[PDB]
Amino acid sequence: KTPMRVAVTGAAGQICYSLLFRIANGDMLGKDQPVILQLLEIPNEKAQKALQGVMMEIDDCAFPLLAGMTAHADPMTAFKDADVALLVGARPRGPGMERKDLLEANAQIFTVQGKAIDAVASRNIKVLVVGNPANTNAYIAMKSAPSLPAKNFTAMLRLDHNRALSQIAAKTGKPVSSIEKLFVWGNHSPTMYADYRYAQIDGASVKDMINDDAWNRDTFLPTVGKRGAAIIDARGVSSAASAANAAIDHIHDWVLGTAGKWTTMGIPSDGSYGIPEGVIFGFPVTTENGEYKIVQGLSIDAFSQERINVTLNELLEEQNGVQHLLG
Amino acid sequence: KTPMRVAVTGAAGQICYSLLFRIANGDMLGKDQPVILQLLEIPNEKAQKALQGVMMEIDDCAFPLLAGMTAHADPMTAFKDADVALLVGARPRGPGMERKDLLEANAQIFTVQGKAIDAVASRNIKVLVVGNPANTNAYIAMKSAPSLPAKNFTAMLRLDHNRALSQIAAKTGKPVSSIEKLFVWGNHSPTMYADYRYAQIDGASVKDMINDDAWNRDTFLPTVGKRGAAIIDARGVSSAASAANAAIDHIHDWVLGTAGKWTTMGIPSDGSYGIPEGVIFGFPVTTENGEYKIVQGLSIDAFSQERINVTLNELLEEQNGVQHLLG
Repeated sequence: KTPMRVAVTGAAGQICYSLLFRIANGDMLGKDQPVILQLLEIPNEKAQKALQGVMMEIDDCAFPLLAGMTAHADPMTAFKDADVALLVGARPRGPGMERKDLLEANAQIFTVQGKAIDAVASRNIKVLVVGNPANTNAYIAMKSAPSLPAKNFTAMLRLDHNRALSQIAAKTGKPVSSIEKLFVWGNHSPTMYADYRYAQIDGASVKDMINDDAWNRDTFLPTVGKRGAAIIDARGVSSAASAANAAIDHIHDWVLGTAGKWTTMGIPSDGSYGIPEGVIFGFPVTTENGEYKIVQGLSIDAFSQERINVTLNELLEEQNGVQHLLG
Repeated sequence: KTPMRVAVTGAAGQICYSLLFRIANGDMLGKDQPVILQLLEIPNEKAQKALQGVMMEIDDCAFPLLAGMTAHADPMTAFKDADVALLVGARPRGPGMERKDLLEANAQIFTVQGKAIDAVASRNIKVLVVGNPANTNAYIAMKSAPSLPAKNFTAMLRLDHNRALSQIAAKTGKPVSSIEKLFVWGNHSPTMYADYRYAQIDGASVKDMINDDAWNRDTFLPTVGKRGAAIIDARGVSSAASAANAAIDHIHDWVLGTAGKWTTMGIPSDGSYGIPEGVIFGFPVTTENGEYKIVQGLSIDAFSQERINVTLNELLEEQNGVQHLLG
């Protein structure tokens, strides 16, 4: 079938080094789906040279699905006719930088890329923001592309979801693939709320299987919440490969469908569960025919409401902080 | 079906960081083949801690095929009942080191691992050496495991093969997947000899398509031969992801079969083409039912013989240099 154009930012960086080869291998859109990679990196000579090196390696893998690949230094050319965009590049938190500095630096990046997508990308492009802060960066991009459907701007909560999935499998001693109805609410940050209240393994309640709410509060939540730091502590560097895997999972499920299984996606709120409309938030969803649908009717107990409030508050503080660049 | 135990060395290193996730994803042995990873790193605290971090990331990917995973600091436990072994870890060429120093350091590593495989691995384990010098390291391991079939010790020439494949596709403007009968002779080094004399695209001679022997000699050969250096020059670091891809290709084709297609494998010479028996050398082969078979009857012209002689000479110099550690 006809190749899909996939645009990827921060292409010479770490996450992309684990990401690009798997996309070219057919992991993201299917084994029968040819892809054209439109790679973007900052204009700097060193970065462009490094991108040239990554491209050489991809060619050296002899991937049959790779129908084309081009390098860019301008988002306007990189996003041209793109069917899917993975916004990985972002400004990391450097020395001396306060929260307001990080928010502004990223807002300047995402308003530009959002405008570029609005101008040249496919009219129904699917966008996934991976670069931190993911939810807020996705919101900025979305707000910056008024001619495009807001529902098409998503943020990656799939890494938090997969990490929660692995802690549950470990605790219950059950295969990670047998867990159903687990999902995460909120921000892709330590304030995320992995909700195991509806999760089931072979039809049995996970919550009842564990039968220990203290584990949930003092062990499960904090471990998943601080997992990225644990990896940096052990490896010395960030969790590139698992973040890349989660991005592939996100697009794969969005495009190919979950067949009834629930998953987590950071999406623009339509007001469900009392989340203000427009806020990019992690919600439990099912997907089909390239569209997602929020799972309705879940009960929100006192504990859940307080957790949801904390993560929503963090997202609102971030939004307030970039509002001025969205004039 | 029953899970296969895959042992991998230098597991906290770069090549492995691109390799492990793809093995766990089912890329190497099939999508219906569960795997158990037995990972080895040197005993040092920093290395073992980093290995713990990589393992955390793999868990965080929630791979359904991963039936188990253990970390080791001793080859004797790492190779236990291993069905396949990927010897990635090796001693890199550091400052002050002469060729004899590099050869000895690696010989000390591979005699130990070869003995360990001989003692505890599956009686029919398949071994692939990726760590440099690959051909010689494979030879040392093979010589160190007398109770195991010598034909089961192989070296990775698949990266040189894939790189040659990409240069031909680029030159002819034809899809990399349409090229048949291309292969590489010799050492996994710049003395390798990519042979395009039998290569065909849709039934047409590649050699005749290009119709320029000077390109072959002064452009094709040197480019493929120095490709790794070109990548280091561009990226600042080695070609980890494409080397990992070639390793997967090597095992995948060996185990699942090439269905008549020719590929390159560094194997112990049985004397074919006048290559001394026992020398691990790149030969064109076809594979089926987990076994390889050297393609016979190829013509070796004057140019080919001189190239074969150069690469064979390099391999013999290396062998002479480690012979004393094989007492």
